Amino acid sequence: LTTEIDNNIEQISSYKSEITELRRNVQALEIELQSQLALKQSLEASLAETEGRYCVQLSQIQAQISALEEQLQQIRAETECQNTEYQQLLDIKIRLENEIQTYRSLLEGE
Amino acid sequence: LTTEIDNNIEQISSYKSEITELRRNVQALEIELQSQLALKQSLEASLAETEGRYCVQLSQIQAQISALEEQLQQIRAETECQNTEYQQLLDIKIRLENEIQTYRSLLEGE
Amino acid sequence: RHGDSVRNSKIEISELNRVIQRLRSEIDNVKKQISNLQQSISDAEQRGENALKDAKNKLNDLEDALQQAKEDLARLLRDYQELMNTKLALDLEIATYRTLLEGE
Amino acid sequence: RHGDSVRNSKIEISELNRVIQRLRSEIDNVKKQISNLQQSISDAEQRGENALKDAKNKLNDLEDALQQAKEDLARLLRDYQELMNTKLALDLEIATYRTLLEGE
Repeated sequence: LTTEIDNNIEQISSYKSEITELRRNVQALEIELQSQLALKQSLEASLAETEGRYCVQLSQIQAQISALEEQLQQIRAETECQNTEYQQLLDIKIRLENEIQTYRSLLEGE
Repeated sequence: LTTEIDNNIEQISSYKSEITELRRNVQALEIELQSQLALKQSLEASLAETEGRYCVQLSQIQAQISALEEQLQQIRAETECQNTEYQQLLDIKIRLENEIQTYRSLLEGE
Repeated sequence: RHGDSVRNSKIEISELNRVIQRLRSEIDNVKKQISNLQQSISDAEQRGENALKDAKNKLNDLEDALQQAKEDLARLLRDYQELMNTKLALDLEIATYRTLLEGE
Repeated sequence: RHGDSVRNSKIEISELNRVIQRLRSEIDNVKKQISNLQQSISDAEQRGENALKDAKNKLNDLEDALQQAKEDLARLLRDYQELMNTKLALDLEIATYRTLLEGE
């Protein structure tokens, strides 16, 4: 019927009202993900920045502790080496003590 | 003289022409450094990014070579350990050979 | 014309209902991928932090163990120089005694 | 008025000649500080690069030294299983011979 056709046209107009709300919310939907992807890349950039920031902070100080451990070990062997030199002289000092102790006893015995 | 005063005013106007060129090139100068400082911070950011990028690339693979060196050393000791087990059985195999070699000689002598 | 237009409007919803629900399944994935990433941020951020102070107190405990060992050596050298200048004085004892027996 | 204005214009150049030449001494410093930084970029960029491939071929040379050692073991186990199944056969030789002397 003619009225039914014009009714169908009214439906098509209603759809012209709907589909416009459709096609567009997709545009509002499509931008919503643009916002997420724009955010994601910025996070994995801060990630690579933090991980990169700490890793180098470790590498740079772990090089100072190593240069300290070497510099430490360097004198720890020098102390021992000088610990000997201290004993060598001590061996002579106390040996110089027994001589004047008994050089005495004989000029005494005299 | 009046003419000399008005002349001085003309000079002041000339200065009003000059000083304006002055005060402003400073504004064009001040922005020029804003451009440099804006650039500098971005470089020392890329720097900290590269150094951070490589350092972690080293740390992450230097962990794989280590896990390889361990996994390698793990079987290198297993090969030797199985090298023995191979010799033990071999010692018995050739020992099983002298018996049937001389078990033969006697059933032969029979 | 008509039927084609009736048809022209239902292709716009049929295809759309597929695209938008595949994109809604994607909007959910992305915002899930950042949660996976935000956790990865907090982890490596928290991790490196404790791993950092572990080297801070290390270096601190160690750089203090050196300052003690540094002066401990300088101490022994003041001790070594001390009993050294006594020893020399003792080399002058046997000396003056060695001259006595020359004089008898 | 006048003299004050004659004076008002020469303070604008006296002070300016100081600020702009201190800023020109600064514009030169900044663009020097980036040259110092750009060199630091190229260095660490070039450095890490060769230091990277040094570990790439390392791992490569090493992960190849493993694949050889990996099959070298599996080879010995095929060798070990071989002379093992001969040995068992030899345990059946003395066996059948041990039964002979029972039968005399």
